[PDB]
Amino acid sequence: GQVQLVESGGGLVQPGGSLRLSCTSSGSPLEHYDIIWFRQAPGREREGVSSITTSGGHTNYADSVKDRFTISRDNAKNVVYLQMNSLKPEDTAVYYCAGRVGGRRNWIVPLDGYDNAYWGQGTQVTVSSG
Amino acid sequence: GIECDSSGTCINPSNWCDGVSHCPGGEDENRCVRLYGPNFILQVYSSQRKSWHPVCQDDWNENYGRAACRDMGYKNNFYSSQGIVDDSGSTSFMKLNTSAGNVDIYKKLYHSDACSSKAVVSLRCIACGVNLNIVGGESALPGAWPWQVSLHVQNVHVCGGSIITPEWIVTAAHCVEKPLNNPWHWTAFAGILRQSFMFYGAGYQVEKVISHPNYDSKTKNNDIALMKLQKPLTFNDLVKPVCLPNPGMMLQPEQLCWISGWGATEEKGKTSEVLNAAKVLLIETQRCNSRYVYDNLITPAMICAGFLQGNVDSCQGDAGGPLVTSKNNIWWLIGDTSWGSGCAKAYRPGVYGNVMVFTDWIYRQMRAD
Ligand SMILES: *[C@@H]1O[C@H](CO)[C@@H](O)[C@H](O)[C@H]1NC(C)=O
Ligand SMILES: [Ca+2]
Repeated sequence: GQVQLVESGGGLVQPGGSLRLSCTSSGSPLEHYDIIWFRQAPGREREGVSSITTSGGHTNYADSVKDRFTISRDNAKNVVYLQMNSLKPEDTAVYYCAGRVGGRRNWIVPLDGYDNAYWGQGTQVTVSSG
Repeated sequence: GIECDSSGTCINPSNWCDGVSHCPGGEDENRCVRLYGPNFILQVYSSQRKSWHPVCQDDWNENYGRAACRDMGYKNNFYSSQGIVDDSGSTSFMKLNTSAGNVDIYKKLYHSDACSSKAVVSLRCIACGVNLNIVGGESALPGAWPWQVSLHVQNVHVCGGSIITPEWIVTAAHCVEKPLNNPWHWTAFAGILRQSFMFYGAGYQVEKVISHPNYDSKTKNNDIALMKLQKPLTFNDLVKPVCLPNPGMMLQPEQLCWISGWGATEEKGKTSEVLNAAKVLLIETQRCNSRYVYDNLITPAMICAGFLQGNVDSCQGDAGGPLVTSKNNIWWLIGDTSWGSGCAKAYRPGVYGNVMVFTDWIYRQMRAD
């Protein structure tokens, strides 16, 4: 069946706070897919922020989020995670997962790979005071 | 696209020599040649009869064989041509009309119920498929897999590939996805078993990278690409080509094959220092598409190989490398390593590009160069 991605874990936090996003699938197990987290805020362009191969052996981060964000996955639990620490107002956006059938090459998954991928519905992340 | 006649009708190059007359004058099916089966029977297509027919050995010679090899895209390579007993099953043949002169083969050939020399042309355009006689495998000897290459970017092994001519390498399209579509990023290393001996100056520069035009990175459908080297390789005991598969290989449902590569020897592992190789069996696509295996992700452009129990498999690092089988004492390139969930897990065998369905495209690319 065609994979159906579903993101969760978003919400409202203050500057400095943390969120843990996660993505699961129906239709086809997530273990078959390379995964890119990308984000988009209204008025701005889409931005790939992190990616991971099916095996977890190559991860990749946008300069804007490195050291604050950590991607990981658990294939037995059918889930991919994005730990987001030290959040900033500029991180406000809808966060989406994008998946492709994962290849066996020894290289990172490019952050702009959401342009030809299965996509989830997105989860809103809002970082502001009050 | 390709133009049919003077009226300006264009057709997709994939519609050229595919059995269906997409041109009103039949031009796209009027000049079609192929090598059939494991004994390389030269066959010509008849658009009228809509069928393929072997060429009589009658009055054939080496110049005709070289002409045919060029038309197939092999440029100046030519290995051998001899008459043999037809093992293709055919029942009508193409015979040279000597009384007509200087026309191309297609105008000179005519249908005949028999060959006067009682043999048909067997034609090999390149010496290939000879060698010295990854999870769960063992280290390869020099010359065991002489078509195997290691493809590097930024001083790192990224993919494997298979030599098919002194200039052309088969690999996977997902290896060369942007930003790695630029040929100047790549170095190919041939004839070397150890990654530590693959350093700047030891490999070969790449001139061209061509991905399959119907490659879909989302599904990995049509996961094949060609690399053209800036200089021809010198062949020897350690560096030689694998043969491209012919129509009519008649492989067994679980044909015994081999994979080779520097892929991790364990999921999430690092590139192997040394070349390894292992045996795998083909797995029928209907079984591979089971809800317990890949659940309808295996397309006609893919084949599965390994063991549904796992234990032996390709892995990260092996992408683009060869899946080969021995038949008629020739090694043939049946797949290129493409994708696979985890490494060597039960019910997760390796998936390979199905090279048989790509051979016509490969010929077109070699011929267009
Ligand atoms: C062979 O070619 C000659 C010269 O055109 C022609 O007269 C003859 O009909 C041809 N024979 C066959 C069997 O095609
Ligand atoms: Ca056609």
